[PDB]
Amino acid sequence: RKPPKGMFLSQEDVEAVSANATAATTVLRQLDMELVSVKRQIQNIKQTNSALKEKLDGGIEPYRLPEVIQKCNARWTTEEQLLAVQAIRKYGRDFQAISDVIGNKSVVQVKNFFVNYRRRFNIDEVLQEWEAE
Amino acid sequence: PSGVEGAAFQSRLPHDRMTSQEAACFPDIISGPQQTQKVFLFIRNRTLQLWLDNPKIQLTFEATLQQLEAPYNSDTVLVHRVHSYLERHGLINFGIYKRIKPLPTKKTGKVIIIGSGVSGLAAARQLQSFGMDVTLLEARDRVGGRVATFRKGNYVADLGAMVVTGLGGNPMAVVSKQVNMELAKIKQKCPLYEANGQAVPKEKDEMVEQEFNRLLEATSYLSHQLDFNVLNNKPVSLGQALEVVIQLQEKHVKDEQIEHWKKIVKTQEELKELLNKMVNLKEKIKELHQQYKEASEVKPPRDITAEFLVKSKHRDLTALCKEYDELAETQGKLEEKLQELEANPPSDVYLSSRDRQILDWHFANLEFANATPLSTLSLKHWDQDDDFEFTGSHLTVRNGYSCVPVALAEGLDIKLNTAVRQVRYTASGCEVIAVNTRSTSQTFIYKCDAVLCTLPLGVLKQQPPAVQFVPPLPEWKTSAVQRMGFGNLNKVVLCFDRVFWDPSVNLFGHVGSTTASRGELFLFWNLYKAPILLALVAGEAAGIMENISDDVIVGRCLAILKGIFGSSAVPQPKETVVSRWRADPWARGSYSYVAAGSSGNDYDLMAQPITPGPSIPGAPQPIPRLFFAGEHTIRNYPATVHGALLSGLREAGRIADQFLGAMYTL
Ligand SMILES: Cc1cc2nc3c(=O)[nH]c(=O)nc-3n(C[C@H](O)[C@H](O)[C@H](O)COP(=O)(O)OP(=O)(O)OC[C@H]3O[C@@H](n4cnc5c(N)ncnc54)[C@H](O)[C@@H]3O)c2cc1C
Ligand SMILES: CCOCc1cccc(NC(=O)c2cc3sccc3n2C)c1COc1ccc(OC[C@@H]2CCNC2)cc1
Repeated sequence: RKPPKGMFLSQEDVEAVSANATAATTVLRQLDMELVSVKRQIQNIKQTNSALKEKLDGGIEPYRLPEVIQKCNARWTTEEQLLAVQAIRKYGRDFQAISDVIGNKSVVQVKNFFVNYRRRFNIDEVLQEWEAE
Repeated sequence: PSGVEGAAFQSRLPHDRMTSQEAACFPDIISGPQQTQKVFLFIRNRTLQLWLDNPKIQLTFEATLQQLEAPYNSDTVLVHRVHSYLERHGLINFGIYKRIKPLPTKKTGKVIIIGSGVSGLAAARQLQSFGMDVTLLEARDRVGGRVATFRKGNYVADLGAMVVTGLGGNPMAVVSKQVNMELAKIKQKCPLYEANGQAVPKEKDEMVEQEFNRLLEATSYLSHQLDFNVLNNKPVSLGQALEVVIQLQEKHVKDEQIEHWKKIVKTQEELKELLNKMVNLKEKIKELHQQYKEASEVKPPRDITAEFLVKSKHRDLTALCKEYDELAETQGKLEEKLQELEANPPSDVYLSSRDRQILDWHFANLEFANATPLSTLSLKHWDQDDDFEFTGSHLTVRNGYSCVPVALAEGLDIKLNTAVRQVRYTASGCEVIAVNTRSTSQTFIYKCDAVLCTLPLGVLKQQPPAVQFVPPLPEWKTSAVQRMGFGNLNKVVLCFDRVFWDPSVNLFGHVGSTTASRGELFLFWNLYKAPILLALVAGEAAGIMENISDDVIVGRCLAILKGIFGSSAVPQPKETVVSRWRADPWARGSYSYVAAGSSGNDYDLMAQPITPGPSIPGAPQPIPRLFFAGEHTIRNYPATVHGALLSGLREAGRIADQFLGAMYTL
């Protein structure tokens, strides 16, 4: 009920080979054409690829810059809230993109910077012009 | 298989079962209780055993009964019925034996047998054994028919039947004990030597052989489970199926290639959008970089908007480059995944070139086994007789296979050189017309109660007919002969001064250079004690080789087997002979095969004897007057000598049962 080895025989193809006398040759030949077809598609895409692979030479290494090493500080001097409200003016609710620009405040002390110095800094009023655009 | 049951196997009968024939002969037993048919079975294959342990003498009914024992020897009328059943159909007391009880003084009834082929010799020999007078009519100047040995000096090589196929369940296992038959053994290993003349490596041999075999069972799949049978309202032959499974396999190899390269590209352009997004990520890493550093070259002190700008743009480089790096590693996990997808290419071709002329060699000797091109063989039925093939291994006959028929012809009147041109049968009797084949004007008229026709199926297909039947044979027979196949295969026997070949190998092959010539002298045979080599021409080559000269055929021989063993390493043969069987008027071919559109049933149809019409309209319908034996008759043992003599035996039994009556049906 099964082919003896890794040979494949089942109805749907045998009628395609028996449809006429040349069905065999016409069924393998356009398969050969569809083979060399995509093959030239390959070598084409390879050759386009190597071009911009050349465009990526050197990596970004000249544009990398040393990472800042710091320890998180408990309190605030006056500058990093002036930094903070500007950062949320450009950014809003993305906090690890604020915690980084301040840099001496890790992630979670930026969010309790959203409910205390507030109507003083008028934060929900600066939050919706990051929402307008 | 031993015991009283080993006789049942060796005699081609079941042990625990009861055949349809003995059912017809012993209906009381088969319809009766289980126990009585059990004891009958025992009695049957027991007397079988006694005949099989000493085939060299007749065993009488008084020879068996005393060697049975209770409660089996209790019922004598039954053991008489079984013994008188078996000798009648030739299961016991057949072939060549010395009969203790001299024959009847006067014969009863008359039959003439057409042709001295082994089937005719068996029929006539046992009909004489039954107390009938028989005469045999041969067109040839010799007996044996399609068993023909060439004998010159010490050089014997058979151009006809050569090997016995197994001794297990072979009727000729007993005749090999009856006549002096030294049965040697062929050796299965065949080296294949290419057209260059040097052998094919072993790995290629194994590869192509298992591939071949698996194409065969592929065809079997096509017939049985897919019912791929008719095409264009015409039956399919295993040649056509072989080429369609070959085509399907090549097709697959292609579409798995395409399935492979499709996914190498479809992971490859999935690298495109990514490193395009890398180039137009990088350029803005640059733009934003000089933005940041031009911001940081504003020198302190600063108002918090400028410090904001430098530290914000600093984060904008320090979250941008990370989305360069992580997808330099996402890139980095794509682009090195194309060289192992390259490193596992599917096979370039399903099958290559030179190996096709090897697998063509296998196809060739398949066309040899069946004596016909694979284009002609019925796909469904060509192997139908494979279930009945014997056990043990194939044995050659070194002193020649003609020793058995000449042994049978002892004691019978064979009239040689008389060719039957007309067979004439009606309700009152039969008369056949013969012609002396040397002086063709001399005509002979024989009259008898029945005729048995051993004529090879080729001569029955002959048109315009070589043997006329009056009245003509009925349509159901003539069309069965028309649709039956008759093949052709031929042998070239070459006789040298001594052996330049390997004595260890009994047979060695040579691959042809094209599909068309694949049957042309593809294998050679060293089976004989003299410096005899013989090469086989088969397939569609055999039909073309007959009408060309002998010296060019031996020329192609010596040409082939020079490059095999070296140019000077061969002599040129003392004398050679080639067979042409299809050109033989008393053969018109080699042996039969089931053709596309034919089946095993046709064999059955060709066994059925022919009754004439009533002589006077209004008369009781007459007795069957015309019977048929030969290899083309026995269904599940066709195209063999054992099948032939089996047919002859059974219709000796049928002739006898009709004109001598059956006293074993009480
Ligand atoms: C090359 C070859 C190799 C073979 N090898 C084997 C083998 O290895 N093993 C095996 O088992 N079988 C083999 N066979 C087949 C086997 O030889 C036959 O099946 C068997 O011998 C045929 O016996 P037969 O009596 O049925 O036919 P035949 O032997 O042909 O008997 C028919 C007889 O009738 C005679 N006759 C024909 N026309 C007329 C006429 N018009 N008037 C009067 N008489 C006529 C013929 O001369 C012939 O003698 C081989 C056959 C061939 C051709
Ligand atoms: C088992 C492989 O042995 C190879 C070999 C070596 C030497 C001689 C022969 N074999 C022979 O020389 C040989 C044996 C027999 S029986 C009828 C023909 C014939 N031939 C040519 C063989 C192959 O044996 C067979 C060949 C053909 C065959 O045909 C199957 C029957 C016959 C027609 N209908 C199905 C059966 C066995």
